[PDB]
Amino acid sequence: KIRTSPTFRRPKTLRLRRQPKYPRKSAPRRNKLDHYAIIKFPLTTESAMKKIEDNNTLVFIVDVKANKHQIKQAVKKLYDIDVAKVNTLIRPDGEKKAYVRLAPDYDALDVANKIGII
Amino acid sequence: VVNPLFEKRPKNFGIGQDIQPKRDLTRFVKWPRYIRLQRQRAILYKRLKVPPAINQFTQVLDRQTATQLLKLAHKYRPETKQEKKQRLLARAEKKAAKRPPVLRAGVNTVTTLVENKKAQLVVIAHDVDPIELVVFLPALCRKMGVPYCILKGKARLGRLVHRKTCTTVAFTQVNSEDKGALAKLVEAIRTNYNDRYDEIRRHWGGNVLGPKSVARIAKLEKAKAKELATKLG
Amino acid sequence: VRPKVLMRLSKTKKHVSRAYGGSMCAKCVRDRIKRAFLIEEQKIVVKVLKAQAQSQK
Amino acid sequence: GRVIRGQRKGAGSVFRAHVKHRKGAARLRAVDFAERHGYIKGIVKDIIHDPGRGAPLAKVVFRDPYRFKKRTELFIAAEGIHTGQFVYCGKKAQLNIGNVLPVGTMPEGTIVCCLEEKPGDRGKLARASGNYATVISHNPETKKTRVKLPSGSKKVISSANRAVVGVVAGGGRIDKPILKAGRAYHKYKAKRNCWPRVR
Amino acid sequence: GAYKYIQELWRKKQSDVMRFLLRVRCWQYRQLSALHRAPRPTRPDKARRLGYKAKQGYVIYRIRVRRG
RNA sequence: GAGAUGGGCGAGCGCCGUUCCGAAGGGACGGGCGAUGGCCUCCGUUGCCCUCAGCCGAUCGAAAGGGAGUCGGGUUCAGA
RNA sequence: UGAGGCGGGGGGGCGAGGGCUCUCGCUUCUGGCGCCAAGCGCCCGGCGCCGGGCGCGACCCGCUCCGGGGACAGU
Repeated sequence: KIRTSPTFRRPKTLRLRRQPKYPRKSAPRRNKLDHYAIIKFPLTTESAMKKIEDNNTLVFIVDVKANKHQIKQAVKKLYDIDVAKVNTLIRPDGEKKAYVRLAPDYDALDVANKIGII
Repeated sequence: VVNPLFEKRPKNFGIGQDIQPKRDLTRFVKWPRYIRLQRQRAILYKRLKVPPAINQFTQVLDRQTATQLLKLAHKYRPETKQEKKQRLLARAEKKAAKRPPVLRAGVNTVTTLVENKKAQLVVIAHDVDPIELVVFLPALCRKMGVPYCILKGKARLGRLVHRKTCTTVAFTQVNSEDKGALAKLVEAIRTNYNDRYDEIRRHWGGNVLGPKSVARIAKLEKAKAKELATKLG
Repeated sequence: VRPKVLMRLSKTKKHVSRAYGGSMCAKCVRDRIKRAFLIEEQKIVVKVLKAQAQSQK
Repeated sequence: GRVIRGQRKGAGSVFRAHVKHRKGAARLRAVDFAERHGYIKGIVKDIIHDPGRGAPLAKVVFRDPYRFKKRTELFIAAEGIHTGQFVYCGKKAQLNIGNVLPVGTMPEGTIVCCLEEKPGDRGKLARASGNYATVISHNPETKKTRVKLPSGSKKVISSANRAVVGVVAGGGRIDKPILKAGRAYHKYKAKRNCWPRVR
Repeated sequence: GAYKYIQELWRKKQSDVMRFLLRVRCWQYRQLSALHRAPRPTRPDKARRLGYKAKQGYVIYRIRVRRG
């Protein structure tokens, strides 16, 4: 052994893995953002109906803290219809509005009657 | 026989000719702060005039006799933690159906049996950090006529008694077969530590200049001795 | 083109087939070749003049 | 009852130096093995103009003697330097304009610039436009050396510390009068907020 | 025991031994940080006289104060 | 320009300072060894020993600076 | 300063007259290239073949990293 570098760097020491003797939390907190706390209600707007007839998209009032990914799979689970693209915004009053464009092999009207809105 | 493509290509390590190889640099390393301090505090023990009470631990016991000292003491180790409970089950049957001499560790127990002059040989360790814990001792074993010596290493001293370290170890009593085995150690030690006292009280360690300076005085001490050596002839 | 565009282009759009191509102009390459040969031969000419130095001294 | 102007200049934050476009620290090349024993060859890559500094700077490129890497220093251009010209640095370096070498090797009456005033401090003395220093006397013993300075005072400096031969470029900068306050406004704008001086 | 000696030894802070040992520590302590933990106490005599006992949980911090 | 750590100061809340009194890298390559996964093939995972490393100052700082890549037509009472 | 060749001691090379004192440890004509060992020696591991290690190359010895101050600045 000799010194080649004229400097002294600290050697790498064996840093173990965290192995606690007891979990700090006894219970894993359940996800409060499940599928039903993520879609509050659809829209019954004279514009949203125009959005349903023409563009084949549904309009929901989703929670303020949902990704487009999460909204896509939520609808995909609650109404069994595949989603082509989601567009979201935040209304001035505060709640987040979502335009769920359905897949073209699906119909927005006959699924709007599946959930009552017309 | 040999492939004539094998050609020796030297690298001319001149000034600015080729790049220097990875030569050893263990002399110019910017050491950490704790190592840098760890050494230049040892230079201070070879620079400043060390007073005789602290210098007297640089002089130590020689090796070949120290192997006898520990081996003699290796039977006089006190009973371990494991032998202690085994020495309390023997008493546990003698009710249900003398202690030999041992070593003495710890300064606060050794001095209490040096003032009573019970020891035969008090061994110390040269490398105790707050040296104040010892420095009185060699001047006091000499006073009350107890043969002392200085062994290099409180660690190997703290190996007899199973601890991390120990400062002093005393021989209160011994067995009869090792009685004369001790006597040959006492005389060889007393003739170097106890009777050699007045020389030790006036031995100031240190006052040494560095090898980069004693070579600098000498280069002017040989040059000055070059002039007056051919002036008369 | 702008620097990040260079990911899009292929290799041959970004360099020219020559030693030091795409980095050095050809004129300062033949100059570099002419140099790096003449300096070495000047080393060999002096290496046999130094060989004819201590043959005497 | 008020803190005068010359008192406010030490606090800074308005009188601080404007160093946004300054190129760098115009220094020498640090002391090492080659500089002490031999000489080291360097190319003058190009010559540049440092804002605020009346002298021009020079980008000298050396080949590092320990790692496969080219090192670049910013020198203070001695007058007469041109790009591509080789600069040699060290004790064994030859004596010709634009070359650093310790003063103890240079002879008497040599005209040097970018002089060091402590061995291994990368030049501090006589580094303004057109200012040189003369090495008057030597002293082999004690390694000392008398050097007159651009103010006229002679300083006894060690002989190990080095300097680059020649006068600093940009000399004669002060002959041309400033004609208008605009020119003087533009000069001090590149250096620091000091210029319009109320009596 | 020995603690009485070290006690009476530390009262001789102008003797050659102590004036050596104090000028070394004062150099050694000065080359450190202003607050760092000493492993074992510099004065085991004064320590126990102030309530220190060698047992797990007793800690000692050596610190320097800019005098004046 | 702002601002932590180290350090320094400070009765103190805290301040100074920004590379300067610092063991300041948790990475890459190659090699060796045991181990798993899918046709444990071959690759990937993983440890340890060995190997090389300049990094240079945490971080913040622009809806006019730097910054890859969308345009054309149609549509609304109000958005493109 | 990326704390990179410090002080010694041995070594060869250039001289006046085989030791000692001395110079030297290899680079100046040019806007080129330069790293991650060549080579030699001593061992070992895999069916003549394929894969490894230590050392010389790159001298040895040391106590402040080299320099400049310094019991004075300074506090």
